[PDB]
Amino acid sequence: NKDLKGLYAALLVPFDENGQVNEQGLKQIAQNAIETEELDGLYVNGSSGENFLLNTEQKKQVFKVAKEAVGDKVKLIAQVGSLDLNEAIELGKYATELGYDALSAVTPFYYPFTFEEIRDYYFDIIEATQNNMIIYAIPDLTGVNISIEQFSELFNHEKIVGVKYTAPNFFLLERIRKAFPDKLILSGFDEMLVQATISGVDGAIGSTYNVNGRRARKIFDLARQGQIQEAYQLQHDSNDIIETVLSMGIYPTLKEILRHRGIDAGLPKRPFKPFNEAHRQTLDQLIAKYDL
Amino acid sequence: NKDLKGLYAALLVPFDENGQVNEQGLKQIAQNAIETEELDGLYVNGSSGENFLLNTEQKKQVFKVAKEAVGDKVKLIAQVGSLDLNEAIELGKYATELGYDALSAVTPFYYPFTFEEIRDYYFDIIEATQNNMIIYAIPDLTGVNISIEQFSELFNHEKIVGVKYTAPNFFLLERIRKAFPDKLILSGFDEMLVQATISGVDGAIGSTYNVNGRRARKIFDLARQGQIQEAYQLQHDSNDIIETVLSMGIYPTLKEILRHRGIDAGLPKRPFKPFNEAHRQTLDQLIAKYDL
Amino acid sequence: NKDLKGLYAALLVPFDENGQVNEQGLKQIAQNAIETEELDGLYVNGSSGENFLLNTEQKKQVFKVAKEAVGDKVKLIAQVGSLDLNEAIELGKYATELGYDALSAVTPFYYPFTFEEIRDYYFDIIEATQNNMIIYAIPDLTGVNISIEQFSELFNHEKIVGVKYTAPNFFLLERIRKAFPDKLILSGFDEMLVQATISGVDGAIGSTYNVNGRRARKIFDLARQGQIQEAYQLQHDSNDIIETVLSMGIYPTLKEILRHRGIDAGLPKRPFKPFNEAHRQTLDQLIAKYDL
Amino acid sequence: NKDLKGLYAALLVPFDENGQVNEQGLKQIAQNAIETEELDGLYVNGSSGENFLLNTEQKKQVFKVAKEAVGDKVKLIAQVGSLDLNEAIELGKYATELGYDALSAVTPFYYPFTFEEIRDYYFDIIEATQNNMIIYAIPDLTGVNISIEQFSELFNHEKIVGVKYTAPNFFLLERIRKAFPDKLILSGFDEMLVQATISGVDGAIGSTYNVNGRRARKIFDLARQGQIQEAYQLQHDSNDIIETVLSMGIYPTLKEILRHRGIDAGLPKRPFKPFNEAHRQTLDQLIAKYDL
Repeated sequence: NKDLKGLYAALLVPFDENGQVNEQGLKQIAQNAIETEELDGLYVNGSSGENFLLNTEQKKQVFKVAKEAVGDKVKLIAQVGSLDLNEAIELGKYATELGYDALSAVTPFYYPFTFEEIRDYYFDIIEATQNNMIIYAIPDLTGVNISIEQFSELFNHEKIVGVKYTAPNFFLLERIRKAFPDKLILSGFDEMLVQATISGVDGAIGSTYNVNGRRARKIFDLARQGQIQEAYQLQHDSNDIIETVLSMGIYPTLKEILRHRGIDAGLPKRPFKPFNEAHRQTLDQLIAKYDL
Repeated sequence: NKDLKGLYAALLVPFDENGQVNEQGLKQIAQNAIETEELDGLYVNGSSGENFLLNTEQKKQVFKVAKEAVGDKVKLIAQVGSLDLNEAIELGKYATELGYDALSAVTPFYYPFTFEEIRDYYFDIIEATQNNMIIYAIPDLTGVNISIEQFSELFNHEKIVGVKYTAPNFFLLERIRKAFPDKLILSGFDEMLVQATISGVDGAIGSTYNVNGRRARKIFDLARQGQIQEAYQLQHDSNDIIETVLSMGIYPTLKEILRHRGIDAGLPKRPFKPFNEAHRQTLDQLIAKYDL
Repeated sequence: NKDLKGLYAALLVPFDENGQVNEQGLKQIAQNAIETEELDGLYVNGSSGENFLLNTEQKKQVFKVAKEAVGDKVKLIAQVGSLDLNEAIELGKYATELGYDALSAVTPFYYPFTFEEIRDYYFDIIEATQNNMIIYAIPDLTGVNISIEQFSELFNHEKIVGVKYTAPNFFLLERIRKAFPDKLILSGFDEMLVQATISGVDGAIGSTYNVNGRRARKIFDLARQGQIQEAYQLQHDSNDIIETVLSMGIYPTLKEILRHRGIDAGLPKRPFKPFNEAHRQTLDQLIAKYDL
Repeated sequence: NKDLKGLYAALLVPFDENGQVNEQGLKQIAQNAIETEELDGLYVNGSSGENFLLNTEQKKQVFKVAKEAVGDKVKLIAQVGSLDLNEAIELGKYATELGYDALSAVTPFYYPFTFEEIRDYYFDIIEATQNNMIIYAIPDLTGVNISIEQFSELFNHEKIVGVKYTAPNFFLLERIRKAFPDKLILSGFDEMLVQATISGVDGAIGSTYNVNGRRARKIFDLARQGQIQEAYQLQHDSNDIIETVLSMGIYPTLKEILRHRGIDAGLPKRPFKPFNEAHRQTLDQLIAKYDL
């Protein structure tokens, strides 16, 4: 189907005081990512969208608004993973009908599922939706680790087309790239983009690309073209930004940067707290220093 | 109302092949807990009830059925914690509306929430429900650790009446016990009941009490009367059982123990797979050994 | 052949500013644990003795001074474990020569040894020494965890008479006590002595019994006599002490309590820093409160 | 003085059946690293030298034999870190007098030293030796983590010239490179050399360069030349070798690969077990496939 390599924004969502989606701001955020940050597509309802704090209706809300906001050319991946498999299937079917290019699903978490149970969860969504599937691996949030041998068993499925690799190890990533030459690998750690690039990833998905998407493009392009010294310098600059927002509370902070541009970025969904104003001056300095 | 001390069944839920609640079997399980296992109350929609695999209306269904199933002598605690705080509030209101004696909520997880975000999560649920709140602490599933200092901040609130302590450390438990002499402490590791008891807990909530609740009672009572060696022998026995069902897959195995009694214990909710019949002979050996 | 049941001080060692052993003060510390604290034996060259900071000759020093300072009635376990197996065996022979009742050896650490390698380490020391051996398990320091099955393989060997169980898990402790009902279990966490005792340990080894040995005996004895309410109260008091000394830097602080008694308790060995005098006032208040 | 950038073999040590150094084989292994594998220097008595299994006499023996077996032009770094700070300084004194260009010291481990205790461990060794110091950061074995803030504190010292970075995190590596441009960074993860190179390290130290030195050099040079696709394929090849030796027990297996060359590579030091002959055919296939 539609080519899915490239650079994606992990779509952020604006909320009102009652934890309701602000659909107008969400549209602005979608359009900022594509038209301003010049990104290839959106990764919708991932963790950085505050997805797992939402109800099924709101997730459908987000899928709709993001879909309608961007042109046909834009690549869309739908994170549909949930602790409720029936919900996952319901969302997978919904997005698929909305015209999303692939589904993605976080590894089942909370409970100590066996690999067998984690495997058949992917298989059960694929069988129900019949859309392509991208493994969403994020061990730092889930405590779930996937080995090469387990990837082998997963990638043996034709409709499991790739992995959103949001794990820090570059030994594993190298192993995965070599063991699976013809599968899609999108890296998920923004602060290691340049290393992921030269380790041969096919693209990247990231929340910071909502505000830093054009440096990310440069990093990606330059490293592939051999201009690695310049790519690393821009990685230096991007890590200045990443380290700073991480210290302030990443989702509210990124959205506050987005607010600066005239976007109705709203609030985080409770129990996340709003941006702490004690960081405001340090934040304004950042936006100024890096033109954000 | 009722005071909350005593021994609780962490209520197991029977499902069918489509992950929908088996009301009839559920009611049966609730009654096994009170009549056969002679327990004091039910902990409903906890981790052991496969609660985090459920959707909102299913969780309401489990609350309603459980309450219909037991008489008014029975204590009922409603676990309503959720990554969606709005859902937590809605469930809390509903459970309080049904007459549940108290609410409980797991510590917000998945995301790396700050403690103050965790704190105000409980404070918000309490403000909206005006029912008592029991902190559900289970670090082995959430990765969240609560310190003594942080407990002090939680327990300062008058409607945070106690904690479901599903944590393995007996130094921290002792420290909590001493520091909050008038708060409710219910231990959560069935396999360390005798130690928890002699550490002054006010009772316990456990999934294995669904099939081993008479032994748990004697462990608790005998321990409190200084008949320690007999209590500990019973712990020896209970841990044979707990170890075995852990090794087999605890939720489906406990329910298969119940199915042996004539109860319609149904199936686990996927991605949990049914009991592996390969464990059958070893399960049967256990049931006959300890007369379960 | 000496029954090795009982309560032991983990012998602290006093150093001068050049990290040389103070034999005068070390004798004072040894005799304090036996005469003043009325303990059953000494555990010599364990972790709390800053053993893994010493060279071979210093270890032999300590072994010598401790054995000479106590009566023939006094029990003596010699920790000889070392990453250098040649050194472990040499200290093994030395200590046995002096007439230590048993040897004890930490699980090999730093390198990711296989259990087989760890196992054959214990067996080799036994071969070379022909003395009894107590397994020293302290997973919090070594990062090494022994399974119930691995213990079976260690306790199979005939000179492995027991385990210094310096780990917090009372499920595993219970399983070990049931599987190996003839074996010696000495518990190692001072702050859970009462839980350990009712879990059927045969004794305890503790650094804080150098200054709180009298309460330790009462907890142990009262618990084994079924007076668990009084036993647990004393554990409250003791955990006040143990928490305080932990917060201050346990080795230098325990030796500063000892200095209070008129013992030449010297300094820690660098890179440990001396007692921080910002803590003096709070340490005086603790000593005064519990009459240490 | 000497320009310490470049590629080093982390020198392997051959032992006999009694854990004693094979001096002849040791000279051969040294000469292999420099003349056959064409490396720039030796990192002597590091973890891979099985250093922490040695006594003080043995570590000196290894320092001397390695120095005299190689040329004046060969860069020599002596790892003198130890839990015994007195031993560290005695070895640092010994290695400086023999002519070693720099010292290197593992972070103090086992005991939970504060950072200040760690910081001044380095300062003390430096003071007593006056030689240049390279921080040895290897969290996988020590369990010690050094923050950027903490690194800045260490790098204030003029004699602390850099770090052997043996941690997997490329965010922190990038942050350290950015913050300390004029400090030496040698990476310690052989399987991630190509990512380390584009992250601007000054060189690398590795155990596997004893058998794969030429590929290492090529990766390093190619990646810096911008030829990153060719450098990455060599990393693929290199990680086939690294993965295999790791799966068979890396120190025994690396020296068996040397023994294939006609080197008296001897045995590992117990508690390490020799190479398992079950792996021989797989090892022979690796040797033939990569011409080792």
